[PDB]
Amino acid sequence: GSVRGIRGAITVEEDTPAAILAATIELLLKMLEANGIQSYEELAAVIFTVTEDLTSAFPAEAARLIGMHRVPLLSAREVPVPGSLPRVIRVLALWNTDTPQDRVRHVYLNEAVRLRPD
Amino acid sequence: GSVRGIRGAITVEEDTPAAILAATIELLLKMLEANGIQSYEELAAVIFTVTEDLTSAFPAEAARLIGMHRVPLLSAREVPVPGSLPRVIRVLALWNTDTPQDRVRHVYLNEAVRLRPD
Amino acid sequence: GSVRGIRGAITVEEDTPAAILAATIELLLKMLEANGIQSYEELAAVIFTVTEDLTSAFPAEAARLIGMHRVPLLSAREVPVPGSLPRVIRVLALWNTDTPQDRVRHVYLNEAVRLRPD
Amino acid sequence: GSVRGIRGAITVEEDTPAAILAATIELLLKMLEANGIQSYEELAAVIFTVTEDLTSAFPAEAARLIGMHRVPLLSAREVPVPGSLPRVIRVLALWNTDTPQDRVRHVYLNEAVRLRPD
Amino acid sequence: GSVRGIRGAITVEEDTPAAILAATIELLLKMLEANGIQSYEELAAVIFTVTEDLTSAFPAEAARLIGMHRVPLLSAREVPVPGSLPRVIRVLALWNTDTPQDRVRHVYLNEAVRLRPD
Amino acid sequence: GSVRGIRGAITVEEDTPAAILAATIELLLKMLEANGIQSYEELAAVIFTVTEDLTSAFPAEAARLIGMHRVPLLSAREVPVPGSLPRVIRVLALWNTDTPQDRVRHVYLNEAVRLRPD
Amino acid sequence: GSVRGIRGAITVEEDTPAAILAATIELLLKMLEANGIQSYEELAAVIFTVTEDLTSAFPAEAARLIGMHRVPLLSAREVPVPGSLPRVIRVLALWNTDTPQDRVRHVYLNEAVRLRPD
Amino acid sequence: GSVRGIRGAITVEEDTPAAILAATIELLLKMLEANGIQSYEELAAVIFTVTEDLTSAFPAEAARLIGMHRVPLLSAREVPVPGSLPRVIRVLALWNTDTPQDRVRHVYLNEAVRLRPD
Amino acid sequence: GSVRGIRGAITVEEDTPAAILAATIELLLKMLEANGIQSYEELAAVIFTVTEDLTSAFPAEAARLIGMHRVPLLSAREVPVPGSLPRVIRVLALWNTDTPQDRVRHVYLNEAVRLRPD
Amino acid sequence: GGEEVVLITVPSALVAVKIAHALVEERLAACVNIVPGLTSIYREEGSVVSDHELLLLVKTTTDAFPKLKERVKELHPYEVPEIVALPIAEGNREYLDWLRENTG
Amino acid sequence: GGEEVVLITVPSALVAVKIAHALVEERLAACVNIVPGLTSIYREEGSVVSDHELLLLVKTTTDAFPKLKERVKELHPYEVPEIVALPIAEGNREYLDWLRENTG
Amino acid sequence: GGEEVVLITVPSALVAVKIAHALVEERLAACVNIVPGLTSIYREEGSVVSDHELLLLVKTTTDAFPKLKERVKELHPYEVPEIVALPIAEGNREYLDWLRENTG
Repeated sequence: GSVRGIRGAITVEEDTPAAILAATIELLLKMLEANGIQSYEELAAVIFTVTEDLTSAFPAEAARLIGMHRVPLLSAREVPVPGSLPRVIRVLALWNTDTPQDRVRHVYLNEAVRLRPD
Repeated sequence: GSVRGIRGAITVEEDTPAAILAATIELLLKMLEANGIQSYEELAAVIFTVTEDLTSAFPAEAARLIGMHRVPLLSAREVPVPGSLPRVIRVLALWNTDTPQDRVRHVYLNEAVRLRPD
Repeated sequence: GSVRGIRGAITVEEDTPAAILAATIELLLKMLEANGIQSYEELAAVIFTVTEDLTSAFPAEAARLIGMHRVPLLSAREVPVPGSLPRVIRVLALWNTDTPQDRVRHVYLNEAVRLRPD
Repeated sequence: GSVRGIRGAITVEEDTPAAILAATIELLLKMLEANGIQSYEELAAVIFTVTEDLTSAFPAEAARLIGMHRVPLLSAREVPVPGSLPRVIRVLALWNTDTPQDRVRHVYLNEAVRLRPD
Repeated sequence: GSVRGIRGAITVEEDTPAAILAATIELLLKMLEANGIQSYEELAAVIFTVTEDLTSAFPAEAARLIGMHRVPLLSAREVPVPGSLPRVIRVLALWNTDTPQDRVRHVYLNEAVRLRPD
Repeated sequence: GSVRGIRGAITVEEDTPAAILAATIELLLKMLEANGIQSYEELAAVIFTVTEDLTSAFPAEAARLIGMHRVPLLSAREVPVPGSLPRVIRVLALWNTDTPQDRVRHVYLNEAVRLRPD
Repeated sequence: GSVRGIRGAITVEEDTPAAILAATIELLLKMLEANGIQSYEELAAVIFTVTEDLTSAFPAEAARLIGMHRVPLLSAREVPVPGSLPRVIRVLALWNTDTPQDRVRHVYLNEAVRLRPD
Repeated sequence: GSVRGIRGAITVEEDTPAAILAATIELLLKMLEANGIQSYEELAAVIFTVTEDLTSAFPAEAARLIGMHRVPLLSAREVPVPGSLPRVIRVLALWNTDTPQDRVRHVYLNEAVRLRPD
Repeated sequence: GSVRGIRGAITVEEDTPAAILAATIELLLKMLEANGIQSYEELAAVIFTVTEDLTSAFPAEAARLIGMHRVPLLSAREVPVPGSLPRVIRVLALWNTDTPQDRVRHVYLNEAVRLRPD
Repeated sequence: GGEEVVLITVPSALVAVKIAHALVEERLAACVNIVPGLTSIYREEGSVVSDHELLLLVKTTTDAFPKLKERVKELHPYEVPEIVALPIAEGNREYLDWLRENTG
Repeated sequence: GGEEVVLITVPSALVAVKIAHALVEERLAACVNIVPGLTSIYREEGSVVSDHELLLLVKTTTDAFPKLKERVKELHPYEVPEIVALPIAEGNREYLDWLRENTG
Repeated sequence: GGEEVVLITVPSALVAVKIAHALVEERLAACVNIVPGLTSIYREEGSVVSDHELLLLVKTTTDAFPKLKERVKELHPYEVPEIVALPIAEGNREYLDWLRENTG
């Protein structure tokens, strides 16, 4: 096996802990479904980043609501480039798979679709 | 082999370079001991993050005091969620092992024990 | 195969989008050349970080100018330690190789050479 | 005759005096052409407003480059509602015409088209 | 016909978009009823101003909820004179009527009654 | 009849309520005298704007000291363009007259004369 | 011989290093020409001061472009009195001459002429 | 002859232009009287400095009220060391005399007496 | 005799009163030794300037620890040009000597050597 | 072909826009680029002085140049405007056809 | 000698860098200078409009120009890219030799 | 007429001013415009690298060019300064007369 990163992003409308957690769950589960991941045992790590305007909650907490208790979770704050899409939660997961790079699916939700690399 | 992240965290009482470096060493060595790592050759990379209140030193510098000269070291600043534990240094190491996900030990020191995922 | 991180850094003289993008390209291409990487298929992920004084552009955008369309790209903001080298772009790439840790070359450009771990 | 307001808006990419003046001219002339105004004698007044991020020049100055020397010109700063379109110059002209309200054309240029009342 | 301005004002208790929009509607409709205006065709323009403490919404948006789609709408921010009544929305409408100046009714609602010119 | 705007401006030396009110009176009366206005019945509305450095009083209050009780009065804050003339009070009056545009006189007092469109 | 100070001042339009250096050269050379100084050997010292709005360069650097390598150069920041002329570079040179006080010429350039003690 | 500096200082109770100018005059005249200076022809230059809390006027202006029209006058802002005496105006004059260093008198007025080097 | 300025500079690592005073003494004594000054009677004046980051003490106080009780001492704050050497204490002394300009030695200590005019 | 790039130096944004707009509007130019923020060192009278200035790059043709010179002199606040034309050796054919279509 | 300076006008930093990098990397240019912050007034369709733009100054040669034009058309997001070459009359000999060595 | 515009690329404001001042002061140029803020992508050794740079536009004449080249080489901190002259096809007559009066 090798390692492939999986990326995705979701936006929220407000900095409310419930919204952050709910959005984080939606994104994490969608990423895992897209790539057929039925177990968290395949994840080496997950890194979450957020924009400067979301400070009421940590997305990493949502990960433990869906059972990723043993997956290392790290988070960081993003660079505030003017003109960027506001209120964005981004996730990079490191997946221990044999899937080719071009067969890994990435997930962009809500307004994050505009930043999809297509 | 595959890749497993190793996590840990430590807190300090003040933003003093000596405290940061000393704490970083304690945490890194403890993580490596916990998982039986006798060589830095097994580490793909180490990512350090800190809270917004620790700016007097870079934890990555401590890593070179214990000889991790060839281990890629990256660092980033954490999201300032109100109510979070202050003065926290967190580390994610990426370990090139064949160890199962649930056999990787994580290390939480000082007041960081309250944030341990147990 | 296993995973080895590749590190490098470059500095710029001003926070101008063109300078950021140009510098990012120079650094990414130099890292890849140094390690003989002829394809982006070998990269699990790339993480970019920048100092607090570079906010006009995202280095990750440069990566798509050189064709890294399928490489997961994540970015974060660095810890503002006083006395640090200003205007620095740092990159950590995760490379799915069988190259020994001590055979991976790292790249430091412009004023970033002063922070090279030598 | 009666009075009908004429509205329009234009956006600029940066707060550069040349851009502001050039954009203001484009918008004013386009408004006048749209409504068939061949003389400034028909304008009772023109009111310009700008967003909080455009402070390098006064749009009213542009009006005198196109000869509106005798048209009363007033300007004001807009309410900074979060999420609003940035760098917007808006103009309200008061036209002494007999044109029905629904026969007055309004002009939205560049990114201001998204805020057109259609 | 000639032109007469119509003035009114309303206060709100909090900077909540719903409150702003609801208050704006109440005020606009009341102004129009007070003066017997059965059609928006008689309005040359409407200018809205708000105090510095109301930034969550634009009062002009409310105007389109009551159908003033063709009425030119402009808005601006008020001068923050200390001691002034907080959270105030003020409206000036320009009405193409033959009504004498002293027969035009003005509307002051909620706490704005204290600033009525009587 | 039709509508013609009347413009004028005056500067003050300090942000003292008495100075603002006194200056406002001087300017309003001078504008009305210049254009031969013997009655406030001819004014559709008056709009006052001030620079960012005058916050101790509202110019509109002065208008009621000279009896403009039935004239709609609106006020707004000006755009802080660097290099602009400080402490300026500007007035736009909308006059329901049959006077040609080029026969309407405008008034610039004190240091505001430097900004007269001549 | 005795000591006479020589004063002068110049303004710039923007805080651009090139403008500062160019302006500084113009002023220094003009001061020296005005007083017939053919050598820097006669200067005991030169003190430069600038207003609070010029921070992109040190005027003292310009002095070494015109060869004043051995002239002691000191610089300081000026008192920000409101209403003062913006973007001003002032120079005091101490000249070891036998020239009477009233035969020493002072130089004021660009907008600094308005502050000349005449 | 040679050059001797003359120092003195005075404090004021408030940042009022009249107080600054009056205090500056008192200090300058007292310094000159103390040292027997009957003419300004003997002064090479005068340097004024003020604390960070006096910004309403330039002490140098006072110098021209007492006739020092040909004396080069330079001014600068002082270092805000916590605990320092507030509202202090300090003057250094450079006097072209043959007076021994220990025969030059210095003047400290009002609360500045506490900082006299005795 | 004539007047020659003497310059020098020293840096400190932190804004600690003891460090400032100690550094100031080292620099002043070194300047005097370099130029053979055995007495303070030859100094017309000394002017100290510091960067914006040193506010815990006045360098002038150090001068009285080495006995310069009768030497006029003035101090000022430096212009904060970005990229400048931090924590710098600079001194200009005015020396009543017959020494040629090119025989006066200047002193640069610690990191200030990088700014020496050589 | 006769296509040219004219460099006009102007003292301020108002002048830069006023001229640039007039030349394009009147078809003396197809396109004008304004480059802000210049520092200008030049000889004036007996010495060397500095100024600010902006630079206009005007994409025009040689046959319209005589008209351009007169129009710029009328608008530009100097006794001696700085107007110089640099020739175009070659270029994108569609672009050059475009300049001619929009000039004159 | 045939050395030329090509002016290419681009809408954004991403385009400016993408093109500049491609031309140098592919040896269609030895050096590209990017001048940011332009204001562009030009005739479009039936009127005069403004845009932002950046300017690229490409130091190349005439023989590589045909290739440059095609490569720029492929990368530049316009129907009609603005690509014009101004000739070099003379220059630093070592520099000009350098441009030729690095171009083609 | 022989009037020319010389493009000189410099690494910093100190160099830009030092050269611009020297050329005008010494009458090797009548006017120098400094355009700040460039981004430079160029081939160096075996790869493509970037730098900052400023651009000087020097209004001079061909006969003074040989002197200019030598003076710039003396002041400019490079083995190979980038100095290229673009010809002036035509221009404001008074301006061109002025350049000649002030050059040489």
